[PDB]
Amino acid sequence: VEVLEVKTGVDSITEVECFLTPEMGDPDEHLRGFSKSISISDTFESDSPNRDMLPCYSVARIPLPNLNILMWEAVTLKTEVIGVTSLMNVHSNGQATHDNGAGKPVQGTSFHFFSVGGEALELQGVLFNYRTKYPDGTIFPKNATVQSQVMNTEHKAYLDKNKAYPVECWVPDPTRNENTRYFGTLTGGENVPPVLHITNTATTVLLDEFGVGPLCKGDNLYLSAVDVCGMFTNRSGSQQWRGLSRYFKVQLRKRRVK
Amino acid sequence: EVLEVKTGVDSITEVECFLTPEMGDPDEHLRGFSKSISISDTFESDSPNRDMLPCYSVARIPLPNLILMWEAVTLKTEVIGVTSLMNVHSNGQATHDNGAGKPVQGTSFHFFSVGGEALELQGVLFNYRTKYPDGTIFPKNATVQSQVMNTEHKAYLDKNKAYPVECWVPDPTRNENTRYFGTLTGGENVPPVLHITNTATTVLLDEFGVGPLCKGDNLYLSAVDVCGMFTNRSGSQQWRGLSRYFKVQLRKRRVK
Amino acid sequence: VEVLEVKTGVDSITEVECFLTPEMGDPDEHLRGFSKSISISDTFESDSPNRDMLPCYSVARIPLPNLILMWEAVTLKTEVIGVTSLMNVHSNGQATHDNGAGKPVQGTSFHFFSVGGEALELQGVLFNYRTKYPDGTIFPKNATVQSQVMNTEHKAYLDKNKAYPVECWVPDPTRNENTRYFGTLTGGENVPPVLHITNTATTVLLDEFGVGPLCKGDNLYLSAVDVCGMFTNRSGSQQWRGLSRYFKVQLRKRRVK
Amino acid sequence: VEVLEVKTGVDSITEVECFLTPEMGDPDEHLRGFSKSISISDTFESDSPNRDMLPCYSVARIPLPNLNILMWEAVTLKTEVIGVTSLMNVHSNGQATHDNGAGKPVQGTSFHFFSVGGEALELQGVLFNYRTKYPDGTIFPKNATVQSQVMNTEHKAYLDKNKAYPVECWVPDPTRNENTRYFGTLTGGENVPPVLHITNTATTVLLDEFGVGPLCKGDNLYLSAVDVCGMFTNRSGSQQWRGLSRYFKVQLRKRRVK
Amino acid sequence: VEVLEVKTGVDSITEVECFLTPEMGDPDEHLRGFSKSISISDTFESDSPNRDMLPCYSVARIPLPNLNILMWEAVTLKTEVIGVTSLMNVHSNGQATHDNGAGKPVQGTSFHFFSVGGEALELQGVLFNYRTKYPDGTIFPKNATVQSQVMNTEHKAYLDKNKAYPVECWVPDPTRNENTRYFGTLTGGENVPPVLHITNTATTVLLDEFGVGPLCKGDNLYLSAVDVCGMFTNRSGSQQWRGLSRYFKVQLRKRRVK
Ligand SMILES: CC(=O)N[C@H]1[C@H]([C@H](O)[C@H](O)CO)O[C@@](O)(C(=O)O)C[C@@H]1O
Ligand SMILES: CC(=O)N[C@H]1[C@H]([C@H](O)[C@H](O)CO)O[C@@](O)(C(=O)O)C[C@@H]1O
Ligand SMILES: CC(=O)N[C@H]1[C@H]([C@H](O)[C@H](O)CO)O[C@@](O)(C(=O)O)C[C@@H]1O
Ligand SMILES: [K+]
Ligand SMILES: [K+]
Ligand SMILES: [K+]
Repeated sequence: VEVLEVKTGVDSITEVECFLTPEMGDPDEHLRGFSKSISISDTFESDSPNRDMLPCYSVARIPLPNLNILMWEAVTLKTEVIGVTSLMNVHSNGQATHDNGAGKPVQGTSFHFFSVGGEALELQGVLFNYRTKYPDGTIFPKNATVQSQVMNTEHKAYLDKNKAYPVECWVPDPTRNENTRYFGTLTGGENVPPVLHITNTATTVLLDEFGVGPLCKGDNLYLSAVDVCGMFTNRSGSQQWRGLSRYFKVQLRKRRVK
Repeated sequence: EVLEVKTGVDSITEVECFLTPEMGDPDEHLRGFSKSISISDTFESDSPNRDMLPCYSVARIPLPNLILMWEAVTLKTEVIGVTSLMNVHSNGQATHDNGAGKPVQGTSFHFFSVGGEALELQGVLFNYRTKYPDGTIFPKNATVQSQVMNTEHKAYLDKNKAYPVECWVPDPTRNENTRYFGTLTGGENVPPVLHITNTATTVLLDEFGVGPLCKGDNLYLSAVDVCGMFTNRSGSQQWRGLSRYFKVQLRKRRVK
Repeated sequence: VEVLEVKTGVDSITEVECFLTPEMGDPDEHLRGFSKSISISDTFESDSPNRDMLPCYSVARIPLPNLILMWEAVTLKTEVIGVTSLMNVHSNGQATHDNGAGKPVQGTSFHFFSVGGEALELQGVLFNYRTKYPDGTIFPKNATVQSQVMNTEHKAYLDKNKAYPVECWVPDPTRNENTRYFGTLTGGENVPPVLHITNTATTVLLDEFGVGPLCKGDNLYLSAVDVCGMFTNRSGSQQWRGLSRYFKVQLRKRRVK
Repeated sequence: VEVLEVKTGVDSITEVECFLTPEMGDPDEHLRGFSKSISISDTFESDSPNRDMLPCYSVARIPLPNLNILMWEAVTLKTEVIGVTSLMNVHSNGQATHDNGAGKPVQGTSFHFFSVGGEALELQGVLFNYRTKYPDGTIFPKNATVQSQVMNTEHKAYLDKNKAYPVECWVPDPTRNENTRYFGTLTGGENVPPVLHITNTATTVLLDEFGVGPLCKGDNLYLSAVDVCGMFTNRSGSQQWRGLSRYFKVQLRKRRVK
Repeated sequence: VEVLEVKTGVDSITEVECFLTPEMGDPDEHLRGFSKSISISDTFESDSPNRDMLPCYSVARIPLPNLNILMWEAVTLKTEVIGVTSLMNVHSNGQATHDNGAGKPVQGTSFHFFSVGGEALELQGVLFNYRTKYPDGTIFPKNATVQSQVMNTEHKAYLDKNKAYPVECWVPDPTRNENTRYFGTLTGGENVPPVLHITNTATTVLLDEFGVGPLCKGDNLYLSAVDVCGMFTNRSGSQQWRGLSRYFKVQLRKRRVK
């Protein structure tokens, strides 16, 4: 792909705007945005998480206006987590911080992640415990060995399906993703406070050091996200992951390629 | 069609004010506080009383009567009364035997916006089965999808003491004519960190050099400043809020 | 006043250097820099703190060389003096755990300073409007429930030492055009003090038009609060601990009409 | 070396891309990336850690295209920790946060370190306790004295072997390392949260204040890392170090020297 | 003195490189870098710390090449705490974090300080408790009064001797020190985590707003430091300060003065 000039004229720019909903596991008809309560295996080899207990990566493939060689080039992103204030509900059968106190808020381990590319996000598998038995309906690292706990280059995938790729098994592959820009933060620890900023005044530029943004193959834009905000603690002490949706607004321009 | 800025004597004005918090005000002595928080016995029976729910604050400020429109260019803002949180002697729960009272701390939301029309809101519910109380304006026809995103839940922040903080956020798909800024810091032991200074200015211009344009010569200011919770001797906890200062500089802009 | 040109020449600059001591309550002859130990009221309505339990704003009015020309404050260097004293964890403190060192000063802090050409202007805000503030302090009068969020009756000048309780008053953002102020409240009973010292950091006091505070009557006003946190005694009782603040201000002569 | 001009043209640049795996101790065939459970000596004089309980520095010597005077000059680095999301496995034989709660995540003391150089990283030994008996198979400060607890200039070494130099005994020698760029952060304390950021948009420039990067002696590039993320607590309360792999991508150019 | 031009030519620059060891109290022949265990007086009045329980400021006076009017002007500083990874020894007579856990790492109150000057650092005394009895062998504020607890201007000194000036009763005097640059941070609290960064890529410029660095009177450079990293808790629960050495590299140039 030899990248040539940007087209100008009213015809030459478009914008994509949407929200990606979280895929936390949704253990029943009332619990969209939550996982199943977390249970702990008695040994590493008996770790066998249920599908509804595992947060997964969210992905949307967004069709763009048909171009054909011109390709749509992603230039800027505005993004934010939607519903941050819902975490102020400390009255809905939570565990009291102390006698007569309010409910404990969502807190603990979080992962906030987003990416914009001209093709599916490329993944590398890394396992906390290579003996974990991942459940039917998920897509997970296969032929796992003990080396999979640090780096096994067999574990390559594309984030090409929703509700499928568990967050804990997969990360962006830094050896690939030439045509994607990704950003993520893991903040670990059972008592970590969510710190969630919102504003409509912040923009991320998606251009690389050569002035080129992701180029959308087949006129498809790929957006991916994870927003595990922490865990909700019920009155009983049981804990569930809670996630939130992520807003994306991407500005694209037409670029000629050879 | 946004054209040139007017210059000269007549061409600039300034709005200054304070927005008071709306934390619930459970009796005649408790302005700035919510009712003590109670916890539902089950998830599906969540039913908070009105005076236990902090709400968004809003003020519509009339501007000098003027096509010209007032354009909001700069903002200075801060929380007013930060030091009041040093009152650790007013029947609080002692940190330990013979200790001082626990200060206000825990989950906070600090938010402000400036716009030329009402802030546009999107509803998101922690629990879609929460029964919100009479006197509040809340997401209607809630479904389980309301827990992550239900696009039916659209509203305007057009009334005080009405829109609960926990149900609503700025709608990022709208608000083209508003600039908003907010931070949620969650967790029961989070410390308030509150900065004051008269030397900091936020510029409200967009990337094209245009600020919010004030329709009908009105400026919209919105805020939430839930600072955390106060813990009483008994262990019961109430939200505590503070007022927010706004100073906005505006200039006359021609529009076609 | 029209602000005209800065005067130049050897004669045209001056410098003020001083320290402001903290006013934490000083409950006896050995406890300068500390408050009285904190007591908690039995009911919310009966809150009635003693004067020696209430830290106050510090202020100094500094006379400048006699001079229309006015002295214009241009820069500030400032820092908290005696930060290392907080390493004394061996003086009648409460042990962190069995056999452990004493708990250091920690918890709620307020660090504040201002430089102006007239007294700092204050606005009152009350945690609890039914608090009975003690004789010898200057506090918001005619308090109502609105005073818990905003009652514009409560206006004052920081014009006296050992008088204006920190917990009652903040800088009035609707005034103070001729002062620059800066403060941080860090609340919570376990927050760690984080105190930086250096002689290499300068704050510029000029506004967006390039004009600094202009000293009316050739007086410079400096104000400070440095409540570093609470010291916990062996018994568990807790006292506020404050420290002094250094100020160095550079000033220049400015013509006005 | 007198440093002269940079060569230009198609042939004048090369890139190195790889991952360094962590060397945390690997106490059995299922625990790659973990140390042995930590045990505590009764006294300073009886401190005698086993080899599998001691994380070590990772190092790779990467041969570069043969040049001969020209040398490869390292100019930029992209790096990130691989597998950050694996730390969201809070269901695999971990100690519950509280009754009925999720497993505690990896947390506590961490050391994140990386270096890029034109020769081996130079190390200086500093011991917490000079009377520690370091185990067979490790390379550790020899002839330790009480002065070794603060600075004993005898303890000089090169990071020239994997699985050998314990992290707790050695630091980069600030008095040397003119031909290396190193960066590290120790965050100590039993409850500190991991905060791990990932993105493919961040580059570190390796040039010094004269515009000169590490110069690769004998056409070898040396990459070194430690990423001790914290400790994993199992259900019994025992704690093990957990580490992760680090990705490196280094761009190099040819430089003439005299 | 009037500061005139900088000298140029290869003769005109010099460099000082050294390390300053910590002086934490060194309670016996095996505990270099540690204080004595910390004990607590029953009253303010009875506060009487042992010499070996009191960390002190470190100082080195470094002779420079003889000049004579020319003076050496200090222009840049690179500095680093040496041995940060030693704090990963959590297996040496430490108190377990919980049953079967690892040892508690060094944590709690820290003071990290350094200065570079052309004369001795000027100190001002401030006492936590003016009735504290400072021990024989230390140099402390004399004629203390209750005003010494906030500011007593009688308490002036020069940092002109090692193992002498206790950290807790002296600070840099901001009313003096025109010919020194100093930097320090106190982080207080019993559980605060050490956060220690190391790199050889960071330089501090020592020039003031007029482009003039410290001028070395009598061809002597003064380096001062404190690096109290926190406290080590042994198995009994007793606590000792732990310090580390600090590296300095200072670049100087010849300046003419009148
Ligand atoms: C948000 C919610 O629904 N919480 C409820 C949970 C979850 O439904 C399940 O744990 C999901 O797996 O179930 C409980 O029996 C429990 O574990 O204490 C009651 C609790 O009120
Ligand atoms: C600030 C305040 O008023 N605190 C009081 C509260 C609140 O009035 C209610 O909780 C409001 O809902 O009532 C108490 O009975 C309580 O809960 O312990 C006594 C306490 O002193
Ligand atoms: C630093 C100090 O002086 N501590 C003493 C305090 C204070 O003098 C008062 O609390 C001031 O109000 O008084 C005690 O009775 C206490 O409260 O435990 C004894 C303690 O030794
Ligand atoms: K690649
Ligand atoms: K839009
Ligand atoms: K060197």
